[PDB]
Amino acid sequence: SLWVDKYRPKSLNALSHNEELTNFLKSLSDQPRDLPHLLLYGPNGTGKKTRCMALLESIFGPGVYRLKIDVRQFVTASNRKLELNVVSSPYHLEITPSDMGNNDRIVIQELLKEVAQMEQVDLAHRYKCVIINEANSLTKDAQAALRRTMEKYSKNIRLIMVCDSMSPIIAPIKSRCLLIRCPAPSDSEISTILSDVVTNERIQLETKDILKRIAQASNGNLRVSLLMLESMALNNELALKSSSPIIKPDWIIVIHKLTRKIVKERSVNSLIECRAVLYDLLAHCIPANIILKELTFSLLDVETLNTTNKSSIIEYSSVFDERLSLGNKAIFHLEGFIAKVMCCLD
Amino acid sequence: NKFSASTVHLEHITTALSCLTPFGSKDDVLIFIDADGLSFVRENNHVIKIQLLLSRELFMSYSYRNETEDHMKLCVKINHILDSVSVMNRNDIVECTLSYDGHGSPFVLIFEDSFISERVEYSTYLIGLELDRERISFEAIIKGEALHSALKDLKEIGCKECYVYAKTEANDENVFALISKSQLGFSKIKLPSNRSILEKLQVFDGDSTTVIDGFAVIGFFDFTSFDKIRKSTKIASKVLFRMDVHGVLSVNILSQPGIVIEVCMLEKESIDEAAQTEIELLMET
Amino acid sequence: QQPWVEKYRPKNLDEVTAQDHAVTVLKKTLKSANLPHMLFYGPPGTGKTSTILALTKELYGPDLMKSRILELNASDERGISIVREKVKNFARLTVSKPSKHDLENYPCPPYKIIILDEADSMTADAQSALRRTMETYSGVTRFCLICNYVTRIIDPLASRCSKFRFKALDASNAIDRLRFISEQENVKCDDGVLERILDISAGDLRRGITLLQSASKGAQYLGDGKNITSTQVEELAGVVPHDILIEIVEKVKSGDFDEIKKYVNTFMKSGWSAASVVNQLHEYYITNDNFDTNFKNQISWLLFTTDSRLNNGTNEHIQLLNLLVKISQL
Amino acid sequence: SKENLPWVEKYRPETLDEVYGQNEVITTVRKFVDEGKLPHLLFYGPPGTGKTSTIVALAREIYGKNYSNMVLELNASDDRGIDVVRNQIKDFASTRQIFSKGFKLIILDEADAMTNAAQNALRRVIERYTKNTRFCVLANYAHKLTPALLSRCTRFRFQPLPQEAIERRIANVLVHEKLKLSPNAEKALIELSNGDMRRVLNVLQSCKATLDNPDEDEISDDVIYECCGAPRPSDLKAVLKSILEDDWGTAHYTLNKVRSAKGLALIDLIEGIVKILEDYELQNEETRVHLLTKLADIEYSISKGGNDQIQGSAVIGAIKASFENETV
Amino acid sequence: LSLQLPWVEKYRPQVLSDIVGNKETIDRLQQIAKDGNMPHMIISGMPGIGKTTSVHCLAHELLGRSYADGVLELNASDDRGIDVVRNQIKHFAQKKLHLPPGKHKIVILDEADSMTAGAQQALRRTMELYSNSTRFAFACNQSNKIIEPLQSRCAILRYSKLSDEDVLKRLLQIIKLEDVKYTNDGLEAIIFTAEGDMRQAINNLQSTVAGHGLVNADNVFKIVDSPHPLIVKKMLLASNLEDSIQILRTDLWKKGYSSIDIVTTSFRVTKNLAQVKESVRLEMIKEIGLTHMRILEGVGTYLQLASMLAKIHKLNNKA
Amino acid sequence: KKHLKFICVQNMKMLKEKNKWNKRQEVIDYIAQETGDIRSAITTLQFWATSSGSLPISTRESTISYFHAIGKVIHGSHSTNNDNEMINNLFENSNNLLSKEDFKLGILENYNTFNKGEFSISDASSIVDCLSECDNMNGLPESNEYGLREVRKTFRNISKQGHNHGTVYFPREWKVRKLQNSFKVQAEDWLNVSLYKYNAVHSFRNITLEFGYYAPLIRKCQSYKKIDVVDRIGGPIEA
DNA sequence: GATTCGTATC
Ligand SMILES: Nc1ncnc2c1ncn2[C@@H]1O[C@H](COP(=O)(O)OP(=O)(O)OP(O)(O)=S)[C@@H](O)[C@H]1O
Ligand SMILES: Nc1ncnc2c1ncn2[C@@H]1O[C@H](COP(=O)(O)OP(=O)(O)OP(O)(O)=S)[C@@H](O)[C@H]1O
Ligand SMILES: Nc1ncnc2c1ncn2[C@@H]1O[C@H](COP(=O)(O)OP(=O)(O)OP(O)(O)=S)[C@@H](O)[C@H]1O
Ligand SMILES: Nc1ncnc2c1ncn2[C@@H]1O[C@H](COP(=O)(O)OP(=O)(O)O)[C@@H](O)[C@H]1O
Ligand SMILES: [Mg+2]
Ligand SMILES: [Mg+2]
Ligand SMILES: [Mg+2]
Repeated sequence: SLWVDKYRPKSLNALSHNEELTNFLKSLSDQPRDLPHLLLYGPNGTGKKTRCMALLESIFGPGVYRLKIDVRQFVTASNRKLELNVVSSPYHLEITPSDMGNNDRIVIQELLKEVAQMEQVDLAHRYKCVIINEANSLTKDAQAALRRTMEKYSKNIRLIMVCDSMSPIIAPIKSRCLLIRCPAPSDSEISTILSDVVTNERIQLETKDILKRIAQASNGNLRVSLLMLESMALNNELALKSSSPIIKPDWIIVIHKLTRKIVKERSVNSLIECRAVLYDLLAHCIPANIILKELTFSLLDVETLNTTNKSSIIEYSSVFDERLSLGNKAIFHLEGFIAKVMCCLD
Repeated sequence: NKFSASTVHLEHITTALSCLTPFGSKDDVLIFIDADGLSFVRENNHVIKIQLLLSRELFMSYSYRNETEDHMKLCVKINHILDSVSVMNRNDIVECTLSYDGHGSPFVLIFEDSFISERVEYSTYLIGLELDRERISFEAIIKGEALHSALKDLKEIGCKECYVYAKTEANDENVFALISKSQLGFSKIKLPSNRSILEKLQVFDGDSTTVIDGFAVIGFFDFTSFDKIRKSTKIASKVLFRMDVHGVLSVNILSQPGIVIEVCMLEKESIDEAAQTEIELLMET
Repeated sequence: QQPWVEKYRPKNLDEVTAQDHAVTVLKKTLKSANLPHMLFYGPPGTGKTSTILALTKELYGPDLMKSRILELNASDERGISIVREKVKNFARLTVSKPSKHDLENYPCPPYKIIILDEADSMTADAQSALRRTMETYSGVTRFCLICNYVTRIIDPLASRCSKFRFKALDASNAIDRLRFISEQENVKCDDGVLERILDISAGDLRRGITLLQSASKGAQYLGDGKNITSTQVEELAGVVPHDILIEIVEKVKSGDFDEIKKYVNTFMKSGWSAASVVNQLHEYYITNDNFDTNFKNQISWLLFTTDSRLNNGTNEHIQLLNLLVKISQL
Repeated sequence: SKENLPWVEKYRPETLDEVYGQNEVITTVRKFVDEGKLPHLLFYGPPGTGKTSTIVALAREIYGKNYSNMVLELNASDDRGIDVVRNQIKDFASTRQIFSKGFKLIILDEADAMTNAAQNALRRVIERYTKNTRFCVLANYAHKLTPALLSRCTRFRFQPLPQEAIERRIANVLVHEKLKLSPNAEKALIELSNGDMRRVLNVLQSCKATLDNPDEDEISDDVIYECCGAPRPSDLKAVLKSILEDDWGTAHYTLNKVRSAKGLALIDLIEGIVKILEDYELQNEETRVHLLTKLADIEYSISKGGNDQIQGSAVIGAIKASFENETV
Repeated sequence: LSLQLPWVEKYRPQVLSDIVGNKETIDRLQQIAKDGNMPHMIISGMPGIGKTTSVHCLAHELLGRSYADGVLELNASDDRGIDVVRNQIKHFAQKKLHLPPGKHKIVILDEADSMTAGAQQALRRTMELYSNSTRFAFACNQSNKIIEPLQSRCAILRYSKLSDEDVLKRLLQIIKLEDVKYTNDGLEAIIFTAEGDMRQAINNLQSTVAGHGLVNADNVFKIVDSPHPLIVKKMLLASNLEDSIQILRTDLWKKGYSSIDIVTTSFRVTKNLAQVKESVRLEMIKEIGLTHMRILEGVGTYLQLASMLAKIHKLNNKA
Repeated sequence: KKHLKFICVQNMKMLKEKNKWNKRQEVIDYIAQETGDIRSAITTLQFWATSSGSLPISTRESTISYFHAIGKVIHGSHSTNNDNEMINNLFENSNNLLSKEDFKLGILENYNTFNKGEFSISDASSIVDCLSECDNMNGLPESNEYGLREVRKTFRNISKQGHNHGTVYFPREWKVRKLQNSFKVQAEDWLNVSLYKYNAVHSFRNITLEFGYYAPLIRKCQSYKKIDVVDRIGGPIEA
């Protein structure tokens, strides 16, 4: 197993990076009966899902981690077959409605209204939680069913949905949930976690600075930092030195190369080459929102650009991110952003 | 109970409710209730109306313990009844009891097999084509089997539109024919003058008093509407025709007190009357 | 037992607070029998579902209710076909008879109510279908449409339905209800709290009740037996501390792009909500006496644009950085 | 049981003499009835202006008793696809008339909800069976009607109700319900109606419900605004004066205080300020462009929801900024 | 309640000599009537300019006493699926009917623009197999909706919009045959509001006669409304913003016109609008599209329309 | 032209009878230029010959192809110096082709074929900006009209003589969709392997971001020091 | 509609 999963804290006492959030979770889990609906929001990779699973273990005891996966079939208006995977353990349910596209409304209706009405009497009645990963990916139609589903059937079901940047979450849903903020760990805590991992894994470490380098390069991403740690562990024969290169994902390198090309050569042919690169990126299912975000924040790291160019770049990035939110085809807005940048740089 | 009626011959209710089947299969059926009996009136497109009556002597028990209103009117969905009364008979008394407890109460249909009582309650919903009896253009009395065969042939052919011929003669050579207009075109289906099939055919000249000979009566009917009477003719013994001047065709079916069926039909406007001349010339030829 | 929002939901029209206009009209309708077609609209958590459920109960009682009410919400299909068949069939239905107990104890008006909650999620085709169904059966059936955005209701339906706007529940409106809930659940609050709760929860009593419940759970888990302070309330309500906001303002004041970029990177690593920090920046800048009218006009438009862009489910980091950079050049 | 109905479908006109406002349409249709010739009508106008009432009253006047079997009425609540038009409408307008004689009527309420295929089929039914059947097409949006369908129909436009028609209907309702109404309340009701009678009847019903004793107490403009939840004209004038003249802090404070005094919405204030400013004589012309564009953007954003304080300060800033060109 | 045919159908021409407008096309149709060698033809144009009447008059003048079983008029109101086409059309074309020497059967297909494509392919087969005995006459509003394989076999006749002189002449004929009192300005107003439509002109004249009697400008304009596309064009071309706003308000908003109708008419007017630069025209189209989106999402107030006019004036006034 | 001349020289008597033989050549040239349909040309010629008046010669209108419409939008149309009327006729006659997302994709893919990409970057930015704005109108007719008009105006203001244009191509979007489908299949396989082998549930976004690169790297290092999925998800990236 | 290459003809 990966080091992200091998050393996942299985208890509320095993979480050792936020503490105050752990105290709040313990306050919530002291009396599970009056548990409200929760909304965990924070940067990607901080550990929100681990906190949800730790809270569930605190409430329902060990056994929430025995996940059974089954495929359940759906039917749309046009009568096509859709197969959603429902990672189901006892005492709780996991659903990723974003596995289907705009067709997640039928899931949020059928699958969730099925369990909301179905009680859990076995003379004693318990409430079974339901976890909704990536609550942002719901299409404002699943959320509209969600709000009344959880308002009226609160006696039998509890909703714990995880997300980052909960702005695309509608006001009725946000008003119906307890907002739990999960901040990202500081570099010291990431380095401490990596130190514990390497100690339990018998990796030879030259100096502790190469863990602070991993923490800084991951930008507060525990999973990303642990994956980097395992990568350089298995690419250096389990002996890491300060000469060991900081390794970054291929698409990040491609975006940085695209930034270099955009800054260097600014012509229509350069625009066409950038379009080819963007199409290659989209062929790897990298969402266009994060493509634009990484492109913007790599173009703002170039030192040859003055303040006027950077301000223009950030303004165009905001405009075209709003356009991308309301759009249907990503390539139009990505190409428009790149063209505007290449027209403003010169 | 405001109205209660029990019977053991559920075959009457089955055949009766099948007599409304040629009409809308998914719609509402209007039911009158009165001491004389209850009737199932159905209407389609404001152009045709069936009216099937079950008299009080049909039921072994018929109470109508109400006096505030002469009749009780309730409207229910037809296929709720059709889906529910699919009991496959039994063999068990299978006694059927019809109940109604005034406004705001469901129409109840109780079926008892001497142990099992599958009681079904039907939700009631929120709530014309009569010929003027003083004026009848023609009146014919035919046997049921001949008419059933005529409609069966007319359906075999398709018959996009149909015509009715009625011309009595001085020598009592009464002629009654069903002229169609289909893929083949004009097909003349004339019923015989024999008293075995046609027992009476009088064609009037208005006011339904003067028996005038040598003149013909033409009725241009849409065949989709004329087909609604076909299933009723299957159980009929004698079928009575009565067409007025306002273009209303009334069919008087009685399966001999048995059941009585009242089918009233509105007749097409006959945009072009050249076809009328064509039909009469086809007849005299 | 239950979350305080569902535990303290109003059961009768007397418990519904601060919406006196609609509630008096409905209470007067109780003794009459000419209830119109109602359009309930207002901000989230203002007491619309509570009002309709309380009225329906007061009308029919627990028994007749199951037979004289049809509720459709966004969790069930409400297409054009469904509106044309199921709603029309229920409107066509005759009024079920009351019992003796219902006739004596409850008013039992001679009609049925169709409640269409989350009506803003219905397409214009379904509402066009509903037009004549509402009209031609107005003597046997009453329609209630509940939504947050009236503009999603087509003009014909808005004309047919009587409009009942639900006001936002500020501190003054809902302070008594929050005090009632706090006292009955034995909540020890410092003075100033229960007003900060309603100021943070702008026009939302559900959010205020959940905030109070979470603060109570924390203060009970502590076991320390001390009151709840405003600082705790702001902490678990997602409000950015004043010191972080002051640092943001001071880094904006020295309009260096790289400093602002680095600070925004760390701040968005801290996991805050961009809408909340944008709101706090609005309060700080628009209420400050250190800025002139021109700066305030420009900052108001910039904040409006940023809020509108954030409402579209955009990237919080990019929007916040662009807003702060624009402020730095004002 | 007409006392068990909402005021809107309790004062629905039963005769053509009770349809106020549309003098010309009513006179022309009465002349059509008297002369015995009725063309294929098309009633078009805003909602709640008297289209369905007029057509039903006209059909009742033409067929006093045969109305059940002489008029086929269809609306958006009934399926009206290609098959319905082909079968039901054609078979109704293809058969001879009931009783002695006449022409059959086919009323199509809300015909803009019909598909183009249904209208294309309907056009030849209209042109072919016109000898004994006449059509009435009721529509709020004429762009959803095929140009051929508009061609083969006689167009009658229902204007929004003028002041006099609403005043007469209000007087009738007040006499019927033994209600009183102050002249200022009458003006407030006229302005909030915006040419709709359903709005007037709904507001009046809510005003009767608001009153403690509707047999003695009158209805003033205060009751009108309290029940309908709208800003008083004085409040709108005060907010606009604070925005235009006073500084930023006091303008924001005045806006918030006025809003919180009666729980007013910002969209109502926006519409009131726009109505007030439309009478303003601007001298820079760019003052109007900026006002209209900015306020339309703010209204759209409000319609999508969001931060109320941000939107209110945006309104104040948009107004003050635009009026900077006025002095230029 | 009584018996009186409307003037539109009471005065529908029965002979080709009574049809006004496209003189060359009607003369050609008369030639076809006299010689009798009618080709497959497609008739297209605006509504109400004498397309159906021309087809039916040609059929009557070509078939005479054999019209009863010589034409097969199928229309949109009738079912015209692939099976209907196959069965009915094939059986009609296979019907051997003796006609005059230079005569053929005629298959009138009115509203052929609303026919399914597979039915058009079946029509292709029938057209190319039974052409020696029967001929096809398509009546349509736009010839694009008829597939190219069918237009290949037809002689395309395009009916132009009726000129004011032809409609005036037909109006005068109907007037001097119905005995209505009129004024020259009244007939001018009827012509102006008809906008090249004969059916609309007849309907408006009959409405004015029924409602007020004498047909002058005042009665016509008090019963009929000036074409709102012209008002939309007037408001879009206004010099200053105040005049455009006033026109919009007092001529479209107070008159009871839907905002969606105003926006759609504005788009249609902008598409066909000279004396404006291409950049200005496309900018106006963009602003109209944005306002149309706002109307479609529910924000259909007068403020949105005023803002659209303000943006249009910004773009066209260099403001 | 040759075949219409043959039909005329076989109908000289009638053609000479109606004195139309002194005009037949110009009408034959006009018919030949108007259509590329032999049957329609002969039908129109027969209609003109058998007639006795000044009827205009009208032939069936032939549809405009995909690349034909793209070229008409980019480079304009000969004999029509009015962009407005050309775009109007393009929309009336070929609205089925113009009202699609594929047409905007084709414009985006082929606007760089004007003078082999040798034009100002400001014009390209304007074109792509207008296309992105049109993408925010959800298939309204105004969106397509505005986009095509803006593209045509932009290319008209920069068009001069001496231009050597390229060759247009169909958009590669379907290739990207097939690649995304292959990625979805590979990610589903990796997730399936990633549960029964070791209990772990990972979201698809993480698979696209990190687990599509780092997990295959780990498995390849494990492969070298030795799990079904050893190669990178979606294949390697290039440039 | 554009480019390129190849024909055919005048
Ligand atoms: N006026 C009020 N009086 C009392 N409780 C209220 C009031 N308004 C809201 N609440 C409380 O708010 C919670 C939910 O309010 P609801 O009225 O059911 O929801 P809502 O107003 O429909 O908001 P939506 O559905 O998201 S638009 C319940 O706990 C209610 O007790
Ligand atoms: N001219 C009028 N005179 C009197 N009451 C009117 C008039 N117009 C409307 N009303 C009132 O408005 C109510 C509903 O208006 P209707 O005319 O039935 O609806 P409508 O005019 O068809 O508008 P739409 O298009 O159907 S939303 C009626 O019951 C009357 O009370
Ligand atoms: N040129 C004309 N001369 C005389 N009457 C005409 C003329 N054009 C139309 N009409 C009148 O218009 C009515 C019939 O018009 P039609 O020819 O049926 O319309 P159309 O041209 O078929 O348009 P569409 O596409 O069928 S709506 C009759 O009342 C005719 O008198
Ligand atoms: N307190 C902690 N101690 C050790 N590891 C942690 C802690 N919190 C999170 N992690 C690690 O972070 C990894 C990814 O976190 P995850 O829960 O996936 O974040 P998210 O919920 O944002 O997806 C997990 O594999 C887990 O092992
Ligand atoms: Mg609700
Ligand atoms: Mg209506
Ligand atoms: Mg026609």
